[PDB]
Amino acid sequence: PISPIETVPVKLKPGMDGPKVKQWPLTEEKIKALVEICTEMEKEGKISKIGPENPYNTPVFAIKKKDSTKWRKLVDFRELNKRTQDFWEVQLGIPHPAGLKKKKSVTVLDVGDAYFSVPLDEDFRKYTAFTIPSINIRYQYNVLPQGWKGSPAIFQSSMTKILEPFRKQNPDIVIYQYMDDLYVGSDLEIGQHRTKIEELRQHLLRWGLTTPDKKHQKEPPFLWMGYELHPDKWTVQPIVLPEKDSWTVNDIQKLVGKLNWASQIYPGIKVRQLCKLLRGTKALTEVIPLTEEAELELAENREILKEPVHGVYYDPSKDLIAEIQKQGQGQWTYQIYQEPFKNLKTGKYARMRGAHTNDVKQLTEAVQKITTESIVIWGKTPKFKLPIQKETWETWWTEYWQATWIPEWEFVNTPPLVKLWYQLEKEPIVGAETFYVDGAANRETKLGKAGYVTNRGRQKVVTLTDTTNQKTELQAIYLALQDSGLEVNIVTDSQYALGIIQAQPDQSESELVNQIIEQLIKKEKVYLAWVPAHKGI
Amino acid sequence: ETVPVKLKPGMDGPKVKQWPLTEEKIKALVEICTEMEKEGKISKIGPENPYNTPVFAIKKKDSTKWRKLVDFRELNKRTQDFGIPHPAGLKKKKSVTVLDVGDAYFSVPLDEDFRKYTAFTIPSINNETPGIRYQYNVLPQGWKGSPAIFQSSMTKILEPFRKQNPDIVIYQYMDDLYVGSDLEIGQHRTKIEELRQHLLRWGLTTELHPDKWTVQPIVLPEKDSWTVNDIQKLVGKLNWASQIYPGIKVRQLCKLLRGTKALTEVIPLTEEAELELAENREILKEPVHGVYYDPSKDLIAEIQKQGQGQWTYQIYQEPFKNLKTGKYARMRGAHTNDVKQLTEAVQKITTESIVIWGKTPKFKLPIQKETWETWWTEYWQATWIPEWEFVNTPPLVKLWYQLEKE
Ligand SMILES: Cc1occc1C(=S)Nc1ccc(Cl)c(/C=N/OC(C)(C)C)c1
Repeated sequence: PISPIETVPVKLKPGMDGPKVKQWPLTEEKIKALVEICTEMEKEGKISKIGPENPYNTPVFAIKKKDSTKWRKLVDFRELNKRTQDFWEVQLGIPHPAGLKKKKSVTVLDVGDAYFSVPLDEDFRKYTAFTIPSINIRYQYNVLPQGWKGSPAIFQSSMTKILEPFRKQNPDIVIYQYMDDLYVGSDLEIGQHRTKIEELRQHLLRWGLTTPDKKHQKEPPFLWMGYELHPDKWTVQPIVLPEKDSWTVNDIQKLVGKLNWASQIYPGIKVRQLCKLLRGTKALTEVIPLTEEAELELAENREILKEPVHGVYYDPSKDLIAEIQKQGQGQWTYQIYQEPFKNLKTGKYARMRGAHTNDVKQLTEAVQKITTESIVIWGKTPKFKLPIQKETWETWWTEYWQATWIPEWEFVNTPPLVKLWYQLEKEPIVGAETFYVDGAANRETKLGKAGYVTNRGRQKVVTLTDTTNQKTELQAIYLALQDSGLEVNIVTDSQYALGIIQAQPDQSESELVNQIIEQLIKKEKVYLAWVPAHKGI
Repeated sequence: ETVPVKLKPGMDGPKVKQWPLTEEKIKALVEICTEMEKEGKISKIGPENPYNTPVFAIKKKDSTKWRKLVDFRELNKRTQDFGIPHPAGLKKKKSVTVLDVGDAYFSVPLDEDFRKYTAFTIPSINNETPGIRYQYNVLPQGWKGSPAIFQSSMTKILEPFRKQNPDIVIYQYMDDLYVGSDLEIGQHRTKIEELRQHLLRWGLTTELHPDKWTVQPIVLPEKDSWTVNDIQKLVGKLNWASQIYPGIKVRQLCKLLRGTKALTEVIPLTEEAELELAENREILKEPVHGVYYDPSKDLIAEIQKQGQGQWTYQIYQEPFKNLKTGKYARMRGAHTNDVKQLTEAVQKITTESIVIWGKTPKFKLPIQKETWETWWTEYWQATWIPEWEFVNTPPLVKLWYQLEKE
């Protein structure tokens, strides 16, 4: 049924005009069908016939369905959609299951053909013009057309107004619209709930919006993007993996994809060896021999994915707790819960080392990421239980060059704790040897020398083929570190070394830097000093 | 009657995404907005309007009442320009007082066709509810066109206090009014309260010290005996510093540094080196000659984390030709939060720029974007929002300004 609701004013992009595309010649049968089908909605007032005063046109084709072999129609608004103005974001994001509260009962009213219930802006209607051909019939839409850019947007806002009165009258009921489905939950006794639903149903019906009967509508458990929603709890569908004989590259990719999604809820899942099977793949359909290391892994994963996972919903009267763990270098797992072991959400992050970082800086980034998603879901930030001592944090952040912070948190002694691998001395070490290191390389020929000379008379130099200046400089520093004992003073003029002094990184992209890092850690005390170049020093 | 405002030719309205807000402030905004809607200041809008500007709520200093703040930076940048006067008086005043006259704007209607462009959205926790879309019908606070259009009325409103007190300076920069006088605190505070009443009377409602802000000299360390390391450190600084003061020389000291000696080795200064140093101390006793502010060029502010709660900054237009520089110690209370201190500092510095040049500086912040975006709003307490970018502090620039006097 059509409805008596205010149409939303819709216009085409600046300086653009309606569609004017060719109508495909169909069959005597397809034409027959569309003639019948169109005459149907024609009688319903959904569409109206138009004459030659309309120069626009959108292609219309026929398609047989799944349940009836009976024909349905399809209008290709691709072009029109290009020429239509933009509306504000349809849905600014989906509600995550961990941000929902428990409800005694939840029912979803499929307001299916509601797009065709909301009236289209009269003026715009002309652009919807289409044609039913003959072997050897013009119409236009008077209502929101399935497929048109503005339909979902306009339909949503319409549904929003229509529900405002019912919502006010019933502030103890929760409605959530998504597409053409209306989810409604509450904490009322089943009988009372059943009643309100009907009241709502009749409220929408008052606006021509037809809805399915109690006999016919949907019920829980619901499927919500990987989750299986229950009024009491949410559940993750035990992810099924296909055990097969012949594996193709493509197949491995898809597999690694599903596995990666899984790891968020199932820490332990590994794909390191499975990823290796991709190295040098010449075609997407080339078959790959599954290495036994990959067989043991793929197996160990099926076991993990055996045990399902069901969590709990959010209780506003309880505090939020977020706990974090470092599974490896640049790998962190976290779980947010209100009552211990009764998880709301879990996740993990892998951090591609990048230029140069340190574990504490990384922890900081996790905390930051978590804090952001928390605010989106619960509107508040968790109290943090972090595997790091208050002493360590204080020492690091108070000196680090960049502004950084971690909200109210508390140390949790869950090994392995993140700690400062090393700390450069603040002043020169008395007694220790002093290495004046230097390195230079011919930029063009990539030929260089790296070396040092100490206050104890020691010296060394090395010639390097296929090297760069930065490498040479660092190499100079590497050598000094290798040949020095537990305590060392090192002076360099390297601009890049200035970075290490300031950031004191414990991981980097450069394997060379990493070599230096390992060496710095091995030292008992290291004092690094910088001096301008081409001077006396 | 409304004045027709336009976007600069060719531009389109802002379509900036709203940042997630905490429950606490979403509620606060809902409340504030329902009320403003009743009063007819704003109106609900549909999807047919595609523009958007971020909003949020902050709590003023000494006021435990939430205040709605919008981010019009993008709109302002696209808003046409339009006699906008700035005096060099309050720069010299003994005391200045900032006044929030943002409320005034809500009385004045905003041109119908420009209204669409002021669309904003209140979000919902966990996206369980669609955003509540509104748009202004009156002049928006924090917008650049507002103080502009409200100019006339403003001048009239103030003229009486002006003519009866030409010994006082009043400067309007957006939502604020800077009132400065040399009159001792008694008369100043009392005269301010009087001015308030003067405004209150018309409907709308609402200490700093300019000549105490000095650019500090770079003091060099002094020891009884210098070590190879001390000299190296000193030389490094001077060498870099010569980019500002070309009269700085380092050769004589550099000479003492020739030879692979132990860093802890004590070295006596040659009389030639002693002079060179004494000469440098002299050049550093004053800021570089030749630095004149250019109104047609952007003002820039660089901040460096100094640790222990300290922060250093330099306002300039051309690198090394600093118009002003300074040191900032963390406010009592922020003993554990960097974002807190940084924002406070950002605000303090912006204020000064306003007082002096009546222009906000573009900030170069030593922080990761993510960290800033996530917590800046939590401590912001100004009607305006300056421009910023995130950078990596060069170690050298840091060691230098660490040397400022006290
Ligand atoms: C926002 C909401 O709409 C309808 C129910 C609810 C809430 S707060 N709780 C809740 C409790 C149990 C289930 Cl099964 C669902 C179903 N949610 O489905 C969506 C996410 C589509 C609302 C929702």
